[PDB]
Amino acid sequence: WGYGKHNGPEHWHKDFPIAKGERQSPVDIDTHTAKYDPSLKPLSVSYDQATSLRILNNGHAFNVEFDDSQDKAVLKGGPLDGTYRLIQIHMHVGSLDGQGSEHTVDKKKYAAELHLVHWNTKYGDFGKAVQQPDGLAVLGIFLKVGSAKPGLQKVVDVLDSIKTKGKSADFTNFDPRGLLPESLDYWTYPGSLTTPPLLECVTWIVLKEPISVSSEQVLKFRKLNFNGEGEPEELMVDNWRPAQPLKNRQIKASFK
Ligand SMILES: [Hg+2]
Ligand SMILES: [Zn+2]
Repeated sequence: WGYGKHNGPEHWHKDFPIAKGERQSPVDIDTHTAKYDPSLKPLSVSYDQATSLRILNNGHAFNVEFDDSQDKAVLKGGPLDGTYRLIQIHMHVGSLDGQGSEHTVDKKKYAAELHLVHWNTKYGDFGKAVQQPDGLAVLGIFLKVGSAKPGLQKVVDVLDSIKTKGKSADFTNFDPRGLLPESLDYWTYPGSLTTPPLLECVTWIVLKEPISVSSEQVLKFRKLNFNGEGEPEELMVDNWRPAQPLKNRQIKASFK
């Protein structure tokens, strides 16, 4: 699978029929029909002793991997029951400023969407968690052009190292706290992974406030390649799956 004409989102269902399931992601978040839930506990993001490991271009995105062997960088509270361990961070980006995000707000698309993937500790590990309807919790954060984001610059500075599919680099000492906006107000609903296998295991927590990135950072994030080294260059842009039917799901908001 990929994002091109012959292996993109429209072809996914053939190998992963769950693509046409009852709780696929992303979805459009209609801000008016979203149900404020005053009973949600505040979301707790404890990235305090996160332990980043490596960054890799797997041909679909850059992916910062973390040590999830014990409770280091976790997500709790909010709609979450239990504790969720951060395992990875990757980005969906567009070719133009008005596209790139997977989730949309009242049909509006952002220039990019960062996904911070967490798994439920009551399951043992990531592989086990993805066999559970509540095994993952993914934190989605929109990116809009504005001032440079220091936390993203860390990534920006290593992009040439991992330009093509299969290249990886050491990425220890990266503090994922620098990728978060001031406000933790969010929308939440039960969904899926947005890339094959598209498993329906996730509690999505999409932050209302996007983080800003400079025009220079955005351009650099669009310089990665989908292709492997030595093959014809295919810039890694528009690596996003479109909004999926919401079916009978309800999106809740943590704010009024
Ligand atoms: Hg699942
Ligand atoms: Zn993603």
